[PDB]
Amino acid sequence: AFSIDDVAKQAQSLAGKGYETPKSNLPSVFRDMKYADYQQIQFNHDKAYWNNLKTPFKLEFYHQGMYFDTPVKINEVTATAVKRIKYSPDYFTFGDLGFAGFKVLYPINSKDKNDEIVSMLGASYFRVIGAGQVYGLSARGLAIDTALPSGEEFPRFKEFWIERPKPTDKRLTIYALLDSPRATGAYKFVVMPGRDTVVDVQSKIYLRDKVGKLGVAPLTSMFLFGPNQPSPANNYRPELHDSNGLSIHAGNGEWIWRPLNNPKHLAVSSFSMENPQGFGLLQRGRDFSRFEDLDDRYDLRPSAWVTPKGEWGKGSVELVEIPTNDETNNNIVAYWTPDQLPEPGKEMNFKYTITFSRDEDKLHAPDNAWVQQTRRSTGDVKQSNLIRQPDGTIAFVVDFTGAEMKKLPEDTPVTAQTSIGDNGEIVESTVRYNPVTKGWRLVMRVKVKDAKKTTEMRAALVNATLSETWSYQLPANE
Amino acid sequence: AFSIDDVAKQAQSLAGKGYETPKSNLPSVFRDMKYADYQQIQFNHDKAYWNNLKTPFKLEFYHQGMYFDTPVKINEVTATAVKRIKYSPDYFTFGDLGFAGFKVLYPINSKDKNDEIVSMLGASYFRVIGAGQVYGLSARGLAIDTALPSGEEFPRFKEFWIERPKPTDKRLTIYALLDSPRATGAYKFVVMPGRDTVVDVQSKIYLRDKVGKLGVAPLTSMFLFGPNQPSPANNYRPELHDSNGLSIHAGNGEWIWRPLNNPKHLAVSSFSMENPQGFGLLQRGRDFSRFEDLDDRYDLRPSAWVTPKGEWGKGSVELVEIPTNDETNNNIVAYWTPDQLPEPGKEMNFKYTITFSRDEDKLHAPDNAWVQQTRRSTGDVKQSNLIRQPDGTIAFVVDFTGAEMKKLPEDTPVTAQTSIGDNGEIVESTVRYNPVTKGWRLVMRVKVKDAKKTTEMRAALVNATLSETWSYQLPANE
Ligand SMILES: OC[C@H]1O[C@@H](O[C@H]2[C@H](O[C@H]3[C@H](O[C@H]4[C@H](O[C@H]5[C@H](O[C@H]6[C@H](O[C@H]7[C@H](O[C@H]8[C@H](O[C@H]9[C@H](O[C@H]%10[C@H](O[C@H]%11[C@H](O[C@H]%12[C@H](O[C@H]%13[C@H](O[C@H]%14[C@H](O[C@H]%15[C@H](O[C@@H]%16[C@@H](O)[C@H](O)[C@@H](CO)O[C@H]%16O)O[C@H](CO)[C@@H](O)[C@@H]%15O)O[C@H](CO)[C@@H](O)[C@@H]%14O)O[C@H](CO)[C@@H](O)[C@@H]%13O)O[C@H](CO)[C@@H](O)[C@@H]%12O)O[C@H](CO)[C@@H](O)[C@@H]%11O)O[C@H](CO)[C@@H](O)[C@@H]%10O)O[C@H](CO)[C@@H](O)[C@@H]9O)O[C@H](CO)[C@@H](O)[C@@H]8O)O[C@H](CO)[C@@H](O)[C@@H]7O)O[C@H](CO)[C@@H](O)[C@@H]6O)O[C@H](CO)[C@@H](O)[C@@H]5O)O[C@H](CO)[C@@H](O)[C@@H]4O)O[C@H](CO)[C@@H](O)[C@@H]3O)O[C@H](CO)[C@@H](O)[C@@H]2O)[C@H](O)[C@@H](O)[C@@H]1O
Ligand SMILES: OC[C@H]1O[C@@H](O[C@H]2[C@H](O[C@H]3[C@H](O[C@H]4[C@H](O[C@H]5[C@H](O[C@H]6[C@H](O[C@H]7[C@H](O[C@H]8[C@H](O[C@H]9[C@H](O[C@H]%10[C@H](O[C@H]%11[C@H](O[C@H]%12[C@H](O[C@H]%13[C@H](O[C@H]%14[C@H](O[C@H]%15[C@H](O[C@@H]%16[C@@H](O)[C@H](O)[C@@H](CO)O[C@H]%16O)O[C@H](CO)[C@@H](O)[C@@H]%15O)O[C@H](CO)[C@@H](O)[C@@H]%14O)O[C@H](CO)[C@@H](O)[C@@H]%13O)O[C@H](CO)[C@@H](O)[C@@H]%12O)O[C@H](CO)[C@@H](O)[C@@H]%11O)O[C@H](CO)[C@@H](O)[C@@H]%10O)O[C@H](CO)[C@@H](O)[C@@H]9O)O[C@H](CO)[C@@H](O)[C@@H]8O)O[C@H](CO)[C@@H](O)[C@@H]7O)O[C@H](CO)[C@@H](O)[C@@H]6O)O[C@H](CO)[C@@H](O)[C@@H]5O)O[C@H](CO)[C@@H](O)[C@@H]4O)O[C@H](CO)[C@@H](O)[C@@H]3O)O[C@H](CO)[C@@H](O)[C@@H]2O)[C@H](O)[C@@H](O)[C@@H]1O
Repeated sequence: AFSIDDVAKQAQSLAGKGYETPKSNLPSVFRDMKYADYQQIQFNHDKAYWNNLKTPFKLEFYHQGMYFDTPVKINEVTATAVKRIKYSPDYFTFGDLGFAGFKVLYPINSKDKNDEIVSMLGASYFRVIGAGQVYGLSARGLAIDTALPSGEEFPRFKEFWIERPKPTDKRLTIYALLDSPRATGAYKFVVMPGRDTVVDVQSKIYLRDKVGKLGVAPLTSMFLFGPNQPSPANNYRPELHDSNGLSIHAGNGEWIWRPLNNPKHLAVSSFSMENPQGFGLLQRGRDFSRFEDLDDRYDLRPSAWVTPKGEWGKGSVELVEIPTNDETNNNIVAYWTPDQLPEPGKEMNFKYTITFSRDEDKLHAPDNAWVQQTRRSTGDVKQSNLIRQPDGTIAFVVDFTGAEMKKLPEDTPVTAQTSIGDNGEIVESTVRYNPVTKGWRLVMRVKVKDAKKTTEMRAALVNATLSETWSYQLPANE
Repeated sequence: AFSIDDVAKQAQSLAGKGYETPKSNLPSVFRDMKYADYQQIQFNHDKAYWNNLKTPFKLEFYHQGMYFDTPVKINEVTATAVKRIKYSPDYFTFGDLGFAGFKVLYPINSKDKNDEIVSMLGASYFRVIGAGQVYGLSARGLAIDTALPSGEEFPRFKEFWIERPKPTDKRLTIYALLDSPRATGAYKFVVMPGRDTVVDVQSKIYLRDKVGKLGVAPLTSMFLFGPNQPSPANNYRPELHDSNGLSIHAGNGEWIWRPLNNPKHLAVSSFSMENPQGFGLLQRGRDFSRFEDLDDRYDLRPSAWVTPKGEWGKGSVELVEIPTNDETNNNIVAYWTPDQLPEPGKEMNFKYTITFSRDEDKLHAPDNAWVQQTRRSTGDVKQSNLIRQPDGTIAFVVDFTGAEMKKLPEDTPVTAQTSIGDNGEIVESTVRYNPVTKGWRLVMRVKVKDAKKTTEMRAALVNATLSETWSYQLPANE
């Protein structure tokens, strides 16, 4: 009955007309709120949608506040009707504005507890979690001109339709209409809560005008510090980040792992390929000892893996790393950016799944080893007297692990194929067996010729390829 | 037949005569050796003592080299004889000097592998390990004038007698004669290899002249950096130390835990008491993730716990912390120093056990919680906008755990009784439940008034005492 086509015709139609700028009529008392103040507004769980039905799903809504200062329209779809969900203040306690966004609840952790699984709130952003997870990185519907000096353009999901589920349904269907100065689109999301929460996405996109850069299936995260770039000041937390790497499964079948930085200057990195097999911002390594944060539980925050359905043609998986002095800034972005876009008006179809998981092993081929961690260190040489003498190099300790690598005999003759750009020199490239992890450790020591330039390096473990490619960048002014 | 009395009469007799300075006739080629060079000398395992007997014990010997440049005499005791073990170069390959010291082998880890359990080498030092352990901290027979500006005096074990074991014996008996400018002594060690290796010690000590300070049952270790005092430079190792705290079981029954520092200036700390119940340099926290060192395995290095037999009267358990830029210096010392020593010639009896273990829980009363770790951090206040704003305080995150604490209901109302010296002010003293550890976490934030003075603080968890006392010192110029 109702389908993506219904929403695509609105999108098609919006693309053919001048963009209408949303206008805020939000009172100052709400717009001026900071996060802590925004908490004063809570939803009345007695008024949650589907409270009268035998579904484990429920729908709750956000009030406008902070920079969430334009309304979105929300519709329920039934077998027989599309019904606007009417706004009311009586959905909230505060101790015709319109909803800011919505969330979905489901007993994903405990049978008699309705826990959040999806949050759609801000622009075209959503956050998703599976069982035992805590909200971390975000996804968007679309990105336009991300990292361009001209200024990024942020689409919004301005309207939603949410199908009322049947009592036995284990998935939830959501449609969204996207509008942005130079683009519109129609989105069908099928959400499947589980150990992982999986989101099936179909999109239909239309430019209203030409753009510098489109970013398809965007992910947005945060990296403040980690063992590859330790906290400049003492912190009880060894690490702080919603993600620690970009994993790519290339067109050509190579696995690439780019550990994240919090750089001094904006860094955009393009992995140019044809027909990407997948990409994800991953949180690899979940021992609580790596984080020690009892409030935000970064150890419990998901990885997100994007899997295209079909051939996305020629473009790049692009990473954006933004300087931040704190964790409140989303300083990591990843997307697919097509090399060539169509003329305005012409429809682009993108189909993909997003998997939100804490099983990074499952987000990787079992016959291909992967980097558990990248530890930076002062490069040294142990003297005859056992004193470790610094020699001016930087050292990277890169531990590989894997479902198949953890199985290999200790005596397996593993070596490293490495490379470095011109601003750097590899002094040492050693591989040894790690009997604690059943994996293999690479130690790479490098001299930087000019600290004021970027240095890029690559490494993989081979017998005679066993591992993904560690693709590391050492930011200028590090 | 043979007993400690045999050795005590030699000791008694040496104390009544002028001290004879040992003389080195070691060739330059050996004295000039650094550790790596000293390795060139290996013992011929075919010539190990007791190779002709049905004992799991074996005895091997060290060649002189480095600063091990005076001989020690070694004797075997049998039922019928004391026999000098004759020196020979044919005990070694090099690819009448006399032995430098000896080691004991035993199948403590694997049934057909003779692994080291005891090393007696250098002055009056020995190192001991149980099953699955790697050599770490040391013990001595005695310490004299440790940390005194006049200069420490180092006794040596100049002669040893080692009882030949019966085939079924699970212990080994060793006697040693101690000589030092101003003191002599006789030592019986009974070594019991196990999961822990336990050393039963009887000593008889005689001063040849008055001394500034005697140190009974000394332990010697090393602390380079840890989470309470993180590596000033990037290191892949989160921590590096053979020990991370002094545990005291006081005369009065209090448990005290003093986390170690690598200070900028010599720090001596005295815990004055009567009838100490025990003390030990402990390595608390053995996840490999804390160390990451595959060469030296600090995670596998023992704790040593000293248990007096009898009442040692009035004195102090004393800790000495020495500045070091590297791990090769033994910059941690602990001992019992009597308040009052007898006149020279008069015999002092000290009986005690040393337990070398990796079960720190077993080195502590089950009804008393203990500090798993002390993490230093920049003190901050989270703002309304979730940004953590530094306020100029230093924060200590102190996690408690325990066989009984891990059992307590989460809702148990645990609070902290704390205190600080005059150079400091406690701004925050918070206790929360740690659901990952089943323990409780203390966060203490303090302002230092003068960074150029030492600051001391104490804290314990109480219901209405649950924990040992965390006795922390913040070194001047930290
Ligand atoms: O019944 C029974 C019982 O119960 C109980 O209880 C219980 C429970 O239960 C319950 C349940 O619960 C649940 C839970 O809950 C919880 C909660 O939760 C929640 C959550 O919260 C959280 C939070 O979150 C938050 C967030 O955060 C985040 C973030 O991120 C984010 C973001 O934000 C941001 C932003 O963004 C934006 C964007 O941006 C972009 C950009 O752009 C920009 C630009 O930029 C540029 C640059 O520039 C720069 C700037 O910016 C700056 O400013 C400067 C200065 O500095 O700098 C510079 O540089 O530049 C560059 C170069 O040049 C460029 O390129 C760029 O562009 O800028 C501009 C300016 O100029 C601007 O404007 C713009 O914007 O860009 C970039 C690039 O591209 C990118 O990347 C970015 O992105 O933008 C856009 C457009 O516009 C927008 O839209 C956005 O917004 O930004 C800012 C700045 O800008 C910042 O600030 C921020 O931050 O956002 C987004 C969107 O929205 C998102 O997505 C994201 O996420 O951050 C971080 C990262 O970084 C992360 O990490 C975080 O997380 O945030 C937001 C806002 O604010 C909010 O909204 C939220 O909220 O978080 C925290 C922390 O972490 C945590 O803690 C929390 O938690 O949330 C959610 C939502 O999301 C909700 O839903 C939830 O609810 O919480 C609470 C506390 O509070 C608690 O309490 C609770 O619990 O949960 C769980 C899970 O987890 C579950 O499971 C559960 O279930 O619930 C239910 C329902 O309700 C009920 O029923 C129940 O009850 O449970 C539990 C468990 O189990 C238990 O325990 C309990 O017990 C009770 O009590 C009783 O009674 C009962 O009985
Ligand atoms: O058969 C089958 C198969 O097998 C195979 O193989 C296998 C195997 O098997 C086998 C077995 O094996 C085994 C193993 O083995 C191994 C080995 O092992 C070994 C070991 O080694 C190790 C090492 O060790 C070493 C050591 O080290 C250590 C150290 O410590 C020590 C010490 O040292 C030090 C010194 O000390 C001294 C003292 O000092 C004191 C002081 O005083 C001083 C003064 O001071 C002052 C100050 O001042 C300062 C100065 O000093 C400076 O200089 C400056 C400048 O800077 O500064 C300043 O400041 O001041 C202050 C304030 O003012 C004051 O207070 C002070 O006083 O000064 C002066 C000057 O002026 C001076 O003079 C003086 O001295 O004081 C303080 C205070 O009180 C104190 O504390 C201190 O103490 O002093 C004294 C008197 O004089 C002396 O005596 C001493 O010496 O010092 C120096 C400086 O001074 C330094 O440098 C040094 O370092 O020492 C002591 C004594 O001796 C001891 O006790 C200790 O320990 O260090 C650290 C700490 O720190 C530690 O940690 C370490 O450890 O060292 C030594 C010397 O050098 C040597 O001797 C040794 O050796 O270590 C390393 C590292 O860690 C390691 O790595 C190694 O390992 O050793 C042992 C012995 O001990 C032996 O025995 C053994 O053997 O190793 C190798 C490698 O190499 C390997 O390879 C092997 O493996 O083991 C295990 C266990 O672990 C076992 O289990 C096993 O069994 O064996 C058998 C038999 O042989 C056979 O049979 C078999 O075969 O097994 C394995 C496992 O299972 C496997 O894997 C394999 O495979 C094969 O191959 C095949 O073929 C076959 O088939």
